[PDB]
Amino acid sequence: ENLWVTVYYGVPVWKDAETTLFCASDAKAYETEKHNVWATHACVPTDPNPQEIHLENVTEEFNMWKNNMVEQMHTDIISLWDQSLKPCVKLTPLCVTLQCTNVTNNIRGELKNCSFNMTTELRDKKQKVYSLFYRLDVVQINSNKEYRLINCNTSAITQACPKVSFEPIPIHYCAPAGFAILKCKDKKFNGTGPCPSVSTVQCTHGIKPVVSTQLLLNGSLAEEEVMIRSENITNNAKNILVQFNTPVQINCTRPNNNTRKSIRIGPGQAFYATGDIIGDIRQAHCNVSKATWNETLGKVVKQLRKHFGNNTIIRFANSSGGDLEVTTHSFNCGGEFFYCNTSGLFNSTWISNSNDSITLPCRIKQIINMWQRIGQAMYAPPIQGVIRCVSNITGLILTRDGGSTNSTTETFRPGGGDMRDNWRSELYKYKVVKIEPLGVAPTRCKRRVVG
Amino acid sequence: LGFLGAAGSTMGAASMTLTVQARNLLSGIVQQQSNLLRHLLKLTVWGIKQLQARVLAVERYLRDQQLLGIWGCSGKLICCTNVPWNSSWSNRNLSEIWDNMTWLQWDKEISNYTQIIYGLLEESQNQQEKNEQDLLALD
Amino acid sequence: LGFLGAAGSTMGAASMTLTVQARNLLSGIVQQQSNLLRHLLKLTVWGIKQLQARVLAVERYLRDQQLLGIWGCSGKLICCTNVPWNSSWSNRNLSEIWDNMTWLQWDKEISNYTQIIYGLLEESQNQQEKNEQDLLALD
Amino acid sequence: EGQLVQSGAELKKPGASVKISCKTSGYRFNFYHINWIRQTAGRGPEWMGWISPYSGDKNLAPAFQDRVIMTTDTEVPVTSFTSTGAAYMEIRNLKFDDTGTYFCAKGLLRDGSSTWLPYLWGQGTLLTVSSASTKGPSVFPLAPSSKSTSGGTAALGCLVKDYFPEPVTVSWNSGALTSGVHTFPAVLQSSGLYSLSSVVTVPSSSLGTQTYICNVNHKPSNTKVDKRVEPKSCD
Ligand SMILES: *[C@@H]1O[C@H](CO)[C@@H](O[C@@H]2O[C@H](CO)[C@@H](O[C@@H]3O[C@H](CO[C@H]4O[C@H](CO)[C@@H](O)[C@H](O[C@H]5O[C@H](CO)[C@@H](O)[C@H](O)[C@@H]5O)[C@@H]4O)[C@@H](O)[C@H](O[C@H]4O[C@H](CO[C@H]5O[C@H](CO)[C@@H](O)[C@H](O)[C@@H]5O)[C@@H](O)[C@H](O)[C@@H]4O)[C@@H]3O)[C@H](O)[C@H]2NC(C)=O)[C@H](O)[C@H]1NC(C)=O
Ligand SMILES: *[C@@H]1O[C@H](CO)[C@@H](O[C@@H]2O[C@H](CO)[C@@H](O[C@@H]3O[C@H](CO[C@H]4O[C@H](CO[C@H]5O[C@H](CO)[C@@H](O)[C@H](O)[C@@H]5O)[C@@H](O)[C@H](O[C@H]5O[C@H](CO)[C@@H](O)[C@H](O)[C@@H]5O)[C@@H]4O)[C@@H](O)[C@H](O[C@H]4O[C@H](CO)[C@@H](O)[C@H](O)[C@@H]4O)[C@@H]3O)[C@H](O)[C@H]2NC(C)=O)[C@H](O)[C@H]1NC(C)=O
Ligand SMILES: *[C@@H]1O[C@H](CO)[C@@H](O[C@@H]2O[C@H](CO)[C@@H](O[C@@H]3O[C@H](CO[C@H]4O[C@H](CO[C@H]5O[C@H](CO)[C@@H](O)[C@H](O)[C@@H]5O)[C@@H](O)[C@H](O[C@H]5O[C@H](CO[C@H]6O[C@H](CO)[C@@H](O)[C@H](O)[C@@H]6O)[C@@H](O)[C@H](O)[C@@H]5O)[C@@H]4O)[C@@H](O)[C@H](O)[C@@H]3O)[C@H](O)[C@H]2NC(C)=O)[C@H](O)[C@H]1NC(C)=O
Ligand SMILES: *[C@@H]1O[C@H](CO)[C@@H](O[C@@H]2O[C@H](CO)[C@@H](O[C@@H]3O[C@H](CO[C@H]4O[C@H](CO[C@H]5O[C@H](CO)[C@@H](O)[C@H](O)[C@@H]5O)[C@@H](O)[C@H](O)[C@@H]4O)[C@@H](O)[C@H](O[C@H]4O[C@H](CO)[C@@H](O)[C@H](O)[C@@H]4O)[C@@H]3O)[C@H](O)[C@H]2NC(C)=O)[C@H](O)[C@H]1NC(C)=O
Ligand SMILES: *[C@@H]1O[C@H](CO)[C@@H](O[C@@H]2O[C@H](CO)[C@@H](O[C@@H]3O[C@H](CO[C@H]4O[C@H](CO)[C@@H](O)[C@H](O)[C@@H]4O)[C@@H](O)[C@H](O[C@H]4O[C@H](CO)[C@@H](O)[C@H](O)[C@@H]4O)[C@@H]3O)[C@H](O)[C@H]2NC(C)=O)[C@H](O)[C@H]1NC(C)=O
Ligand SMILES: *[C@@H]1O[C@H](CO)[C@@H](O[C@@H]2O[C@H](CO)[C@@H](O[C@@H]3O[C@H](CO[C@H]4O[C@H](CO[C@H]5O[C@H](CO)[C@@H](O)[C@H](O)[C@@H]5O)[C@@H](O)[C@H](O)[C@@H]4O)[C@@H](O)[C@H](O)[C@@H]3O)[C@H](O)[C@H]2NC(C)=O)[C@H](O)[C@H]1NC(C)=O
Ligand SMILES: *[C@@H]1O[C@H](CO)[C@@H](O[C@@H]2O[C@H](CO)[C@@H](O[C@@H]3O[C@H](CO)[C@@H](O)[C@H](O[C@H]4O[C@H](CO)[C@@H](O)[C@H](O)[C@@H]4O)[C@@H]3O)[C@H](O)[C@H]2NC(C)=O)[C@H](O)[C@H]1NC(C)=O
Ligand SMILES: *[C@@H]1O[C@H](CO)[C@@H](O[C@@H]2O[C@H](CO)[C@@H](O[C@@H]3O[C@H](CO[C@H]4O[C@H](CO)[C@@H](O)[C@H](O)[C@@H]4O)[C@@H](O)[C@H](O)[C@@H]3O)[C@H](O)[C@H]2NC(C)=O)[C@H](O)[C@H]1NC(C)=O
Ligand SMILES: *[C@@H]1O[C@H](CO)[C@@H](O[C@@H]2O[C@H](CO)[C@@H](O[C@@H]3O[C@H](CO)[C@@H](O)[C@H](O)[C@@H]3O)[C@H](O)[C@H]2NC(C)=O)[C@H](O)[C@H]1NC(C)=O
Ligand SMILES: *[C@@H]1O[C@H](CO)[C@@H](O)[C@H](O)[C@H]1NC(C)=O
Ligand SMILES: *[C@@H]1O[C@H](CO)[C@@H](O)[C@H](O)[C@H]1NC(C)=O
Ligand SMILES: *[C@@H]1O[C@H](CO)[C@@H](O)[C@H](O)[C@H]1NC(C)=O
Ligand SMILES: *[C@@H]1O[C@H](CO)[C@@H](O)[C@H](O)[C@H]1NC(C)=O
Repeated sequence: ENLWVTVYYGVPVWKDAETTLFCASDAKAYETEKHNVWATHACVPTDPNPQEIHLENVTEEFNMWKNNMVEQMHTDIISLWDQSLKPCVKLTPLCVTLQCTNVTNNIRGELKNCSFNMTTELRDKKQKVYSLFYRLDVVQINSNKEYRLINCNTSAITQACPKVSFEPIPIHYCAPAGFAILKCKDKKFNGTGPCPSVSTVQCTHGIKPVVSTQLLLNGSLAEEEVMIRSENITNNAKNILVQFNTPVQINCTRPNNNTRKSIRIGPGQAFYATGDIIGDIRQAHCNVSKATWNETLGKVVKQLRKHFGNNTIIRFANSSGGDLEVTTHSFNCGGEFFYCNTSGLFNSTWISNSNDSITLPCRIKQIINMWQRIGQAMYAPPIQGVIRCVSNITGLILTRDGGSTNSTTETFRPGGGDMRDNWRSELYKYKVVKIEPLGVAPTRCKRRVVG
Repeated sequence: LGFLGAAGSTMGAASMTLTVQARNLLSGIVQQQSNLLRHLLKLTVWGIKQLQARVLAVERYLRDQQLLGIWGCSGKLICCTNVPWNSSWSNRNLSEIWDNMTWLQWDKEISNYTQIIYGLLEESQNQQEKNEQDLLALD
Repeated sequence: LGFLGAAGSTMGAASMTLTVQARNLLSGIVQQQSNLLRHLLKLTVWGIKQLQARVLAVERYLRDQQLLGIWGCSGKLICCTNVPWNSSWSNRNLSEIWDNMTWLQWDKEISNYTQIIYGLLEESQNQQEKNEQDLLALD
Repeated sequence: EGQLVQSGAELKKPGASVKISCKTSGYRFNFYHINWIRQTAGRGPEWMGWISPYSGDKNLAPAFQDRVIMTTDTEVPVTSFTSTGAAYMEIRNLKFDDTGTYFCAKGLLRDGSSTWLPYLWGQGTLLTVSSASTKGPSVFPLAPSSKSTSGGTAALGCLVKDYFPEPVTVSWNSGALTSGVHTFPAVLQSSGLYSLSSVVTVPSSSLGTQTYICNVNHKPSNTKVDKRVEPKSCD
């Protein structure tokens, strides 16, 4: 029939590929307080108008565990964190023999009054000053106790910059020309599969890099009852993400009144030591509405029912094994790093079909190197004044019940073992694709004969 | 309508619009002219990801737009060719494909020999056709 | 055939193929979409040489392709012009050059006044010709 | 490309009413229309109505638009281009003239020139609007009427007499044997009782060691008895 080929430029077709994305956010820190650790001094401004199209008739398949936007997220934060510590005061002189004592047992003691010998501005002379340090950040050596920083044994140390905000602000991921990000608008989205409701937004929603452990904060929640996502259910080993439908409110506060003591160690450099405490020593705490918590824990076991042995016994235990900083709900707040005992939230068990409020004990660490990074650790200077955080808790992280071969019951204890899963709680619905505008198709049409 | 608005509709509908996809292909509001405007080191991790993304932007646009120029179709968005359609590619009939397959499905149906079509495309429409002036350019 | 396959053959043969050179001019298998895929600092000496080479790639392609657009020859690979050939450029005759000089030799024969030809080229084919619509576009 | 299979054999008293179903697979159930056509005993296949799984606009024939209302749910995607769906059809008040075979068939194309016509057809459903009551069938063996068995191969079968309503098929134990066996059409006695026969084209050799049990699956009666052939024989 003399069918001829004809070309079409701009054909809507795409193939799964992952390119380099970039930052987007509008007016945030600006003049009053800037120098955010994440948004740097400048990010490309987000457009006030968000573009979302409800791609019709399309049923593209998503995958949130094999998605590379979460891995791009991971290596970006690490390189972003290290870039915000590289130009600052290194605390190599802080490795000396430390002679420390308790505080007001009054013969209650979890911090120590440390005296030690340290270089001054002039290299020739030396100076002795006191400083307070939290427990575990220091360890004994061999009448008068003698201590040493826990990191001087291992890797180097560098002080966090004094005027740097560790507050997570929304960072937008958006595609490059010829690319598009596909959004899963399907409310129920068990693990990953063909999503009937797709959109091709140019820019994701407001994603906050909430550095959290075991429990997630300030995240996104779909409208249906709490969602459960696993790369593979029944592989007891793989961890479990949990999206709520309504977030719980947990407020935390450090009652300690830390004074700022700046002592120079050479020129320009100034170490910011904990001063002398004002007021009676009070342990840091977290409040959880016991009423609000009991129902959130219940809706999960209802959704987990249809995914684990139907009707049977589901228990919750305290973390289970591991290290002290990964088995507690670690996070950052105002600049000081909390580690709260989660054993008080994962102890109840329900099966077979003005107000009291739970509180959680928390300890504080000033020496940190996150993401299991053994390269270089950092000292977080004590935040002068009062501390109070008030963030929603939106996500969870669960783990194994060992290796019970079939049998009687199932238990899930928390274990935020990795940091990249935290962003997977925000990126389950997204996936980027490569537009291919070149399509060829036949039609009985040919151009002029000679030319 | 909208960007890829007809991605799921039949091929006859994508034939009808098509520009909305072609328009939003090179430049974006997302790029937004860089600079903070309104510390003095722009070597940050963000500047590296942006610039390498602005490069592949025009690198992928010009790689495809170079193909339109060697086929005599540079000036227009849809041009006809003098390459006959070979039945081994598809057995389906004229109205059977344009109303029942959608483009998304079609790209998977030709992806095997798609490069072979491109080879024959440079020949009949621009290797011979632009040469045919020899006799007709002046006698 | 092949890339530059007729570089040593007569000008009549390079006239016959020509695309193989034009095709492999912008994109390469060598670029191979960067990234390691399959330490976390891409500031290495290699990334600097690659990106500065990808830039001059399209910078040299667009510098020449901009010349084709201002001559009315953008859509095609070989277009005729309305500039008469001036005898001071070469004294040789029609079949004397296309069968005896090869292009490699020819580029050295015009390189002296090659820029002067380019100047006259913008005029007769697009400064006047695109203007001539004034009378013929509508009366 | 995907076998739209119809589940049927449902038949009741005149005026009772019933709903029929058709399970789909192998195509995007979303945007192909699904039609309903029947052929009655007095010939003349009659198209019932078409319905679109998207939006839901339907146009049913005027002869049935007052007593027939058909609806259909959504589909679950399998891949980007296939899915599984199902369609239903409700009818009210019926008589013997409404007896016949019913087909559901996928709309041809996804365009605007012609779609309302079917393309790929269901397996069909036999409806019986008879006032007669349900009766279990009777199984009887097929005698070894002598037939040439040169090469050691001969045909046999099992007979069915006096059954009602709707026809059914004959199978074999554990499947396996489906090619080269020929069961014959049903018969309508003047008494109103149906019957049928089966004849298998496989090597029989000498009766004994081979399997000779014919399997029968049925209707309101269902099945429990599957009889073999009695041994006394000729040649
Ligand atoms: C992806 O999603 C899309 C939805 O976004 C799905 O798209 C649907 O696809 C189906 C496939 O059949 C369409 O179904 C019918 O389309 C018919 C089109 O007919 C037009 O084209 C033919 C030729 O191709 C012309 O002959 C028709 O008439 C012409 O000639 C006449 C003279 O004979 C002239 O008088 C006339 O002016 C014209 O020139 C016509 O142009 C359509 O007829 C049919 O209509 C039925 O449904 C209607 C629903 O609403 C339609 O009509 C109203 C007005 O009544 C309009 O306002 C709406 O915009 C819309 O067009 C209903 O009203 C009628 O009474 C009929 O019952 C069908 O519409 C669907 O139209 C189409 N979707 C939509 C939005 O309507 C797509 O299927 C899906 N995926 C894939 C890949 O399939
Ligand atoms: C999950 O999300 C939640 C919610 O976002 C998040 O919690 C927030 O955490 C951030 C830090 O990470 C908090 O922000 C800090 O707030 C510090 C305390 O001050 C706060 O409250 C002030 C109250 O002001 C009212 O009342 C006063 C009188 O009491 C009155 O004068 C005011 O007009 C007003 O009525 C508020 O003002 C203040 O911030 C604004 O205004 C002050 C001036 O009024 C200005 O100075 C600020 O810059 C700002 O414009 C603030 O909200 C604050 O100290 C801290 O740092 C700033 O101050 C220090 C003090 O020295 C400076 O050194 C530094 O340079 C900064 O300027 C910072 O602003 C925030 O409050 C939390 N929640 C709220 C309520 O939004 C969780 O962290 C997230 N999850 C995680 C992972 O943690
Ligand atoms: C973390 O650790 C750091 C470690 O540094 C802590 O910081 C330290 O905190 C302690 C708190 O006790 C400070 O000690 C203070 O020292 C000042 C200055 O010293 C003058 O007074 C001394 C008085 O003697 C002390 O001890 C006697 C014992 O009974 C007490 O009765 C008395 O009240 C005092 O506490 C003098 O010895 C010293 O000598 C010279 O002046 C004298 C003036 O007259 C004093 O003594 C006479 C008797 O001689 C008394 O009658 C008279 O009332 C007066 O007390 C003179 O007599 C003598 O001959 C000399 O000339 C100084 O004058 C005291 O004023 C405070 O009372 C207290 O003892 C440390 O200074 C401080 N560290 C530093 C940096 O210096 C830190 O607190 C901790 N963390 C916390 C929780 O913050
Ligand atoms: C954690 O610890 C820190 C460090 O102590 C606490 O910070 C201070 O806490 C106190 C108590 O809560 C606050 O309240 C009062 O502030 C008054 C104002 O002082 C500031 O302004 C003065 C201007 O002039 C004022 O004082 C003069 C006398 O000098 C008067 O003539 C005049 O009328 C004004 O009243 C400045 O001169 C001064 O430097 C301050 O900037 C103080 O006057 C008042 O002092 C009383 O209490 C003191 C102990 O706190 C005591 O030593 C004094 O003798 C006096 O009795 C008091 O300080 C402060 O505003 C607050 N800020 C600072 C920087 O000191 C912090 O509150 C605490 N957290 C908790 C849990 O409260
Ligand atoms: C824990 O969770 C509680 C409950 O959600 C939070 O309390 C809510 O906090 C949110 C945000 O912090 C508030 O949410 C939104 O406020 C909007 C403000 O109005 C307009 O202007 C702003 C600024 O330009 C725009 O960003 C915004 O889009 C609006 O144009 C409301 O308008 C929003 O309501 C409706 O429209 C938006 C538009 O897209 C939708 O996205 C919303 O879903 C909604 O349909 C929205 O309300 C909110 O007001 C607070 N209350 C409630 C009950 O939600 C806590 O803040 C939160 N804590 C943290 C830190 O997680
Ligand atoms: C900081 O850096 C210093 C120096 O590098 C580290 O060394 C110790 O520093 C402390 C001071 O903070 C020394 O202790 C002091 O010693 C004074 C005199 O020492 C001399 O005599 C001692 C015995 O005392 C007799 O004589 C004194 C003379 O004043 C009389 O007052 C006494 O009554 C006695 O008669 C000898 O032991 C010593 O070797 C000297 O010969 C003394 O007057 C002070 O009261 C105080 O005791 C200490 O000796 C230094 N060395 C040691 C062994 O630690 C220091 O460790 C660094 N940081 C720390 C951890 O503090
Ligand atoms: C998991 O949760 C269960 C409850 O659902 C919990 O069992 C309870 O533990 C608490 C605390 O250990 C018990 O409360 C104690 O009861 C004894 C008498 O049985 C009292 O003597 C105790 O009083 C002293 O301590 C109190 C603070 O703990 C002080 O306030 C008080 O003044 C006294 O000094 C105290 O009331 C409680 O009896 C049990 N049982 C029940 C049913 O409540 C279990 O421990 C949790 N497990 C974990 C590891 O989380
Ligand atoms: C989210 O929902 C998705 C959609 O249902 C789930 O995808 C399904 O995943 C299962 C398991 O990976 C796929 O295959 C199943 O295979 C079992 C095993 O069949 C074999 O054994 C049984 C007896 O145990 C036997 O009867 C069979 O004959 C086989 O020998 C079958 O029992 C299931 O019926 C089913 O075929 C599904 O095909 C797959 N569905 C599809 C196509 O989407 C997904 O697992 C859910 N979870 C997550 C985290 O995504
Ligand atoms: C977190 O700390 C905050 C205080 O900083 C606690 O917030 C307060 O919670 C009480 C709960 O009863 C609220 O009381 C009631 O609030 C309603 C409105 O929701 C109001 O109509 C009533 O009159 C009454 O005030 C109180 O408002 C609320 N304060 C604010 C402004 O949030 C909070 O409870 C702590 N989290 C936990 C674990 O409870
Ligand atoms: C958690 O449970 C273990 C037993 O599995 C117990 O030994 C331990 O004391 C408990 N507490 C924590 C928070 O480790
Ligand atoms: C306690 O919590 C309940 C549920 O959130 C709330 O209705 C009640 O008002 C709170 N306390 C009182 C007695 O006001
Ligand atoms: C199409 O081209 C292939 C490869 O040259 C050839 O095998 C086939 O016969 C051709 N079909 C026709 C007749 O167009
Ligand atoms: C060619 O152009 C040059 C420069 O204008 C002029 O000197 C020469 O005479 C011209 N030759 C002819 C007649 O084409």
